[PDB]
Amino acid sequence: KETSALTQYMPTSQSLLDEIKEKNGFSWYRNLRRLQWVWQGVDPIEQEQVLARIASSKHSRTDEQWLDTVMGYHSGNWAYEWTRLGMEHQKRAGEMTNEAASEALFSASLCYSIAGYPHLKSDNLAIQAQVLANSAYLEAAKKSKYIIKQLEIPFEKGKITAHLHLTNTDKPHPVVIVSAGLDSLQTDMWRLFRDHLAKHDIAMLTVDMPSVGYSSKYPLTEDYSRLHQAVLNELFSIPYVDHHRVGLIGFRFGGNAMVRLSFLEQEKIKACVILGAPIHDIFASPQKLQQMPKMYLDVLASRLGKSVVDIYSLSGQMAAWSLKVQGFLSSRKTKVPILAMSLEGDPVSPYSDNQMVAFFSTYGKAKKISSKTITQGYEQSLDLAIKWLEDELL
Amino acid sequence: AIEIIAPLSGEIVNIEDVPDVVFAEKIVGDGIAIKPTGNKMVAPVNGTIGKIFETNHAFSIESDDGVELFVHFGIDTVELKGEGFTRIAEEGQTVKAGDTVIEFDLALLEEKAKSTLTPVVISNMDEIKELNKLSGSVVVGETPVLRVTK
Repeated sequence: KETSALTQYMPTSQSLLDEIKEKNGFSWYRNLRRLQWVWQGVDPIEQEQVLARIASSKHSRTDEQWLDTVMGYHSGNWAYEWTRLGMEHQKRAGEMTNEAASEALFSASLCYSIAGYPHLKSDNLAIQAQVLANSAYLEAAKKSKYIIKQLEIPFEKGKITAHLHLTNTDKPHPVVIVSAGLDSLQTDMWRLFRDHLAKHDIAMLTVDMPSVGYSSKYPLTEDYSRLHQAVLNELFSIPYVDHHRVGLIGFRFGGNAMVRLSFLEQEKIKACVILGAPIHDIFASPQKLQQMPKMYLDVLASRLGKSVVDIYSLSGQMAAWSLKVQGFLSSRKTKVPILAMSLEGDPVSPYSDNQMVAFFSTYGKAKKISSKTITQGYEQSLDLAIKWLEDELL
Repeated sequence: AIEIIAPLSGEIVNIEDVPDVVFAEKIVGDGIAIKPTGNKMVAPVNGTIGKIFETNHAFSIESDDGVELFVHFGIDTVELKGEGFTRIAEEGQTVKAGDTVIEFDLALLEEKAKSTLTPVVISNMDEIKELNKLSGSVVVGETPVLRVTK
């Protein structure tokens, strides 16, 4: 099939989806994250160019209202066009110096990742795109001035893959365990290291939440911070890091899990920072959930291993993903200081959520970043968040 | 002091007034935008056409001075799938300011596009010394819209 038509839906639910589409309008299946992709490294003009190749294709699409859904792995198809841009960057990496070669490879890596977005487990095109992403990321590290180690940590009769970014192997370094959202890959944050963590000599260790990316073989269960806990235990045996100076940064759902870990391992974590984290609100709102764009529902159905979806049934389960509905938030507070933030208006993460988290956290502050020039009003905040972690880790 | 000639006729607007964050926030580059009144996009400088999107609503160009420009008709116009645009020049094409790059059906566009505002920006801001923005009414291929010093 084609990405937008992988998630088996019940006839009764397929109609609500139809209703939601013709209601939002939207000329795309996937949620385009133009700004986010630019911050992670994609050239803004190449990005528009790819979208133009995709929108201008006359090949058959699953749903013509979504120029995003061309069927088949040939021109016009999402994975295909993003992969093309990825190969272009990779091919021309073949004749650059080493610093420049790596940057072209990292950029190649990102295109491959976007090519597979939102990464549904059943998407075979997205899966080999993911292989390209991993490879390109490996090669980029070889030619980098920095140290990127791919770690394998035994777990549940299987292994967890994590990437350790070090500025150097001189003195042990404070490390920050980083995890993004359900539709990301752990390798989509090279920039968070190169332009923000590396500058302070802080090591970055990325990990995929269970059911996501390298951790897709692990089901997304009640304890979905177990992998991160396992990584925390392995720290004491990694010579390059100061396992006594561990920090946490989490994006989107990744942030929910980081708060969680911050309650389960207070003694072994210095500070936690979350951004755009969906703590409670959206989870306490089945109307909204069963309204969201189909891409997001396809993602949930995929992480939850559902065989057939009943948009109504799923809206239900989701109540569990709430940290208030789980307990972590209510009576006791964690010793771990947590800085929770998100953009003004974020539907998924209202200031009221960074609110609870800040409350149930000793020395925890909730600070909103407003829309006035989203781009400017982020790098700033993001830089504060780092100085904050530089402090708490020292 | 290189003059950037209006790639299309219209009224000049601040780039930060276009209904799109990547442009408005100057992520694609810096410059101005034009409220179209005519029917064609032409090279804003003498140089080489870089890219021409497949939906025919935008193109890039590098002046022989090294300034890289990007002209994009409207906002969200990529979802019109090329409807209303006709490609004239080609990638790599050497051109003189005023040379026709694309032709467009304005009536059709003012009806189907989320917005007709057209950004014309310098994409390699890091490689230029200064940018001065002009204002007012401009006629395609004649009235300059910006002055750049590489």
